[PDB]
Amino acid sequence: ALDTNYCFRNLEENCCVRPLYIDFRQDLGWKWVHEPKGYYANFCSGPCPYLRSADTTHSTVLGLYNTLNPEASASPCCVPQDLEPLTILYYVGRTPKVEQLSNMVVKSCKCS
Amino acid sequence: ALDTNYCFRNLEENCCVRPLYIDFRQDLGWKWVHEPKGYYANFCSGPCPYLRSADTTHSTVLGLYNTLNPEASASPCCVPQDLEPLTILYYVGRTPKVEQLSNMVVKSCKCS
Amino acid sequence: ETVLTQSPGTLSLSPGERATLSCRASQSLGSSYLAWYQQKPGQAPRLLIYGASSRAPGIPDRFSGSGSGTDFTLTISRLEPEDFAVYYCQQYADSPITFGQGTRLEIKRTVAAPSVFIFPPSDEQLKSGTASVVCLLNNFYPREAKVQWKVDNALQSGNSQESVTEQDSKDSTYSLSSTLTLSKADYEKHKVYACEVTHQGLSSPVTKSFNRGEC
Amino acid sequence: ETVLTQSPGTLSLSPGERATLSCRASQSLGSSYLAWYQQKPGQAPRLLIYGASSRAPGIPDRFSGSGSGTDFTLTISRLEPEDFAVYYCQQYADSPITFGQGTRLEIKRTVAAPSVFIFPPSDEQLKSGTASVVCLLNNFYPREAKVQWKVDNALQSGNSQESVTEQDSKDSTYSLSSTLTLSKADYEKHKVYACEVTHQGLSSPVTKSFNRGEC
Amino acid sequence: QVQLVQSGAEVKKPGSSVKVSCKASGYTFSSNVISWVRQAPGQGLEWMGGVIPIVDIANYAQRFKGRVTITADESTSTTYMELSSLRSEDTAVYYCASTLGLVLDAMDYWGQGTLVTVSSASTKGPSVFPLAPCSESTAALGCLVKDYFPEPVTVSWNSGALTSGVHTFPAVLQSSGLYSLSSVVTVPSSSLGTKTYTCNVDHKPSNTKVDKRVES
Amino acid sequence: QVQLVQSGAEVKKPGSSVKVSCKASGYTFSSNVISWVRQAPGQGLEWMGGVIPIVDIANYAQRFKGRVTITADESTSTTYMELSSLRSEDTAVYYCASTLGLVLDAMDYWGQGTLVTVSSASTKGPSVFPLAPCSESTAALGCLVKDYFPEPVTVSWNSGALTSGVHTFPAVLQSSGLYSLSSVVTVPSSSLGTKTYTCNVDHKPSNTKVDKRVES
Repeated sequence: ALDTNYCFRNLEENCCVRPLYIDFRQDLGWKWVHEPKGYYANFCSGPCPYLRSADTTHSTVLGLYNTLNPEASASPCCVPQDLEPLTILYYVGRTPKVEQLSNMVVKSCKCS
Repeated sequence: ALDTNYCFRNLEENCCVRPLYIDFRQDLGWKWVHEPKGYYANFCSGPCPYLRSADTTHSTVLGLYNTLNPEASASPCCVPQDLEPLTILYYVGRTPKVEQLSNMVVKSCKCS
Repeated sequence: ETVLTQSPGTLSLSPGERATLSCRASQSLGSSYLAWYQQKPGQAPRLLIYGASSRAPGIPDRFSGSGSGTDFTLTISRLEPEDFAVYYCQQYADSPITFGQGTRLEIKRTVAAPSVFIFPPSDEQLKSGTASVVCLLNNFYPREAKVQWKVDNALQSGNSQESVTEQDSKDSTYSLSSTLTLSKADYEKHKVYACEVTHQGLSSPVTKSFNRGEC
Repeated sequence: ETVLTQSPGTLSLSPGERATLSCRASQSLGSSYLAWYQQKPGQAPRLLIYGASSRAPGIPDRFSGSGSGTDFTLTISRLEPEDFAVYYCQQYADSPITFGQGTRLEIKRTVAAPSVFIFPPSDEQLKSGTASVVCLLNNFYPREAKVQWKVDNALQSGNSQESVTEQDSKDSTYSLSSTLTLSKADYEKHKVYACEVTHQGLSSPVTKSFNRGEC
Repeated sequence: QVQLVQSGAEVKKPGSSVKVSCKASGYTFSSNVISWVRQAPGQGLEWMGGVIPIVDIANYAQRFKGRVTITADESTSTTYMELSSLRSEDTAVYYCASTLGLVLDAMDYWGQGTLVTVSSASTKGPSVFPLAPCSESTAALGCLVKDYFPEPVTVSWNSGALTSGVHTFPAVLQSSGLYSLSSVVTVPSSSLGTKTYTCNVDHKPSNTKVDKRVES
Repeated sequence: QVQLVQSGAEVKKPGSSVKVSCKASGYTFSSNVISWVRQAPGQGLEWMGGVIPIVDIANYAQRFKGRVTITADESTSTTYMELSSLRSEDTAVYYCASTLGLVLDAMDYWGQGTLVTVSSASTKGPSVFPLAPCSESTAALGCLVKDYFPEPVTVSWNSGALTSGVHTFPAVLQSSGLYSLSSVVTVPSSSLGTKTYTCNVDHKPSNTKVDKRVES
């Protein structure tokens, strides 16, 4: 388990959740959102050594493999295992609309 | 849609499914399987430029983002999307057992 | 749901004059939720003003909007030629977005007489079932003409498809194409045929007719 | 569901001698499906042979297996001191895995009469609740022994909590410790007590005894 | 600068469904909500609905609350407006435009348009008929294209020569379900043995070419 | 030199669930199959079952099918055997060894073991008592540790200054649910009352270390 509760609380060198703030206007040009002005949809990065939160048997077997054949270029990558929504507030004309965007924020990570 | 049916018929440079044969003993040290002697579990490799098989909205945002700020080092990764099972044959004492290991082979890939 | 009603339906003015279009909303709009677009024949709408009085990029100075609540007005101070077209108001204060029935701003020019020309069905069409009788009106103004054929001196019944061209660019008049499309049926039945056309020219309705003959 | 049978249950010999520990399986096990283990007091069994005659890495050449079907035999050629422990044969040709009943490999030596001793129910023990009487054989061989107590020529082997110790290292003898746990209910009402014994290394049996007295 | 390129015109059978598309020049597709507005022949604009990119949440005008569908595909960097249960009335020009910023704003960038014609027709036409009239001074010669379908038709004269006097009319739909227009051309009586009365009519859809001559 | 380390020993009440573990020190875990063998006190070896790594396919033994749950874990490189609804017979030393390769092989790498005690009793004891004689030369006396729990009990003499003749015996379980072992040692009558003989007993579970001597 490599989530906010652990990744943030430490200084992990390998696969972990990394904080990142994205401003709707400034970083996506989305001039349609009203609030927030942005959000913390993080990302993942860092090496995936043998047996590090392997996603599937595959992610495991490829793990052991790349461990012995470093120059074969098949090291499982670090990708979001958990994503959470992000309530937003945008206006449709002159009416408040409070919807919930899905798979917007990375809450934890794995080596797939 | 980056599947065998496509990544294998074109010499792709970006994210795509790469072929890989894993011999059970020589590569994994599993002196416990009878047949097969190995199998084609594949892997994924290669850059994930904006607009390239986005697993989620996040992957899209993280793609559209990392493009304008490669310096942050948050480019989404290439990871298995659809995985098929591999049946095997192993012996318990002398009784033969044919079981199907799940999530063992990669058929399609996405950028997460 | 929210209806915008522009006026006048048609605004004919001379190049240089000040054009003043209006738009009235069934409900109040804020100070920044109305818009103005111009549409040139056969073209996508061009954005002119948003909110109100807020000129869209690249739009000339002579285009000024104004208003709030329910009454908004678009005003073209010095009318250039590439200003005479169709103008719609759009509101976006309450879904759904809604436009106006439009407003036609066209060139006002000296009245002109319509060069009428009757046409007899072709031999290549008459030896067949149908018979298309054409009647022209070359160049006139303000295209405010009403037409009615005469089947052996008699008003017509739902048999008149007549399209009209756009105000020409070299001369600024209109051309009409009134057509009485009737087959050989009632054709070889009567003999008198005319293309009466009453136009604003002081009670002088002309009517070029023809008997059924060739050259 | 597949039982093995090693023999003898106990094999006693002197260093240098050849030990031949055999195991006869219920059903056949072909070949290369039966292992041989060793187990010194307080340790995890160590592998010697698998299948048969194929000895695990780092195992003295004296250790060799052999056999097939339902008759495998472990053979130790020049028995060493550190080679006296318990041995089991394990089969893995048919789930569940099963083991032999084991085989003790105790070192043989001259006969030894048991130095029978007795203890009185301690005062501090006779205090809370009631005490137990302790008998004690010191060094004998070959552990062949049975020990019945005595209460004025009476006891029913209903408190025969005797336990033997592991063969000594310096010498090679056993030591039994039979306890006789009773209560004041039947203690304070009898006088003569004795640890009647009989080790078949004695030309005659013996019976240390005592009447509850003091220092 | 942002460019919008919609698919080409389309002819459809009632009851079927058409899927028009808008091409966005990448650097602004992900940051612009897109609306779709259609325009019927000689009628006003109708906002049909719209959609926000990436998040893929679209809203439609109640009028089409159940048969229109606007979606986006960032990969193809285009947005599809699929309208089903096609009616004859659905025949019109479907424009696609990007809003200034909000879900419901003014629109500054549009497409070329897309003519979606719903007809129970087969590509059949055109029937070119030469017609002439008759102290006159001046008269006109009317070359009349009659029945044809669909409606993307060009009519140059003399292989592209006689440009003045020409009055290529607006093709009206006939009860027969097909269009008809006319290329009348006023000319000085001084033109008789001129030898060039060519009336080129290019019906684009069907492989058709026509050139007539007017007289008498 | 490949190691397997199990978890500390545990004591639990009947009808409960114990969770013993095994540590494949480092790297050779996947390439290996882990079986579980348990040895009942003074008894033989029972084959609990086995499990295969990465894939997690366990093949238990009928005798335990339904209560034992051997599962490995690579994120921690350790496999955990789990037996619930424990009878008194379940009490024994649980070993964890790796097989030579096949699912049912001759394991060559064993763990240290884990003492699982199943019984109705509480952490208590012990009741230490001395053992006196009262004649002839070279007589022997001893000590005694009674009614304790659990089994772990080391008994030395004079802080270990005595080993010759010392005979620490095998505990026993009476109908009282508590353990009790005897301890003796032979000594010369000449050294009676002159040198001191202490019974340094130890009990790891409950914090307890008792002493005692001899005289008669």
